[PDB]
Amino acid sequence: GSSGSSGWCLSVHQPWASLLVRGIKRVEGRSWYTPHRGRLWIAATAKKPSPQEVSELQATYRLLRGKDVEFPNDYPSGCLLGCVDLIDCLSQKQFKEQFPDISQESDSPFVFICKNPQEMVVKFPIKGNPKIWKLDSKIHQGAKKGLMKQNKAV
Repeated sequence: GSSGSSGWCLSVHQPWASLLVRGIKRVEGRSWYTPHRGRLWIAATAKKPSPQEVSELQATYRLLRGKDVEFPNDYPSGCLLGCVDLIDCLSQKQFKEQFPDISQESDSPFVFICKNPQEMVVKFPIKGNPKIWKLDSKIHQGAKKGLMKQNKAV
């Protein structure tokens, strides 16, 4: 019937986190389901991406989307990167069923399909969480502003 059209933010574990707002990860892995459909800000958790996951994922995705993929210069932590439009959230079953091309991209039971990945120009000192949490009134705006400019790639 109705839902809070507020700017929510879902933290992610790098590098994936960045890969999302970058345009490589069009899906999110979570052990829970979120009927939230619309805009969802992606933030990089406090965890740091290992040199094994980045190097591996870099080559892994390169063959999943194309060696001509993109990749960030670094991977920050505890800051808002960008945002992704959550189209739908399928499960290990539906996800692959409909999106069998990215059935491996995620392992979680409930995959959150996102699109229009954009990385904000300015990051804010925020804390991530394994679940969905309403952004800070002050952050909401700033985040909407950081979308004034993008990298040279896009």
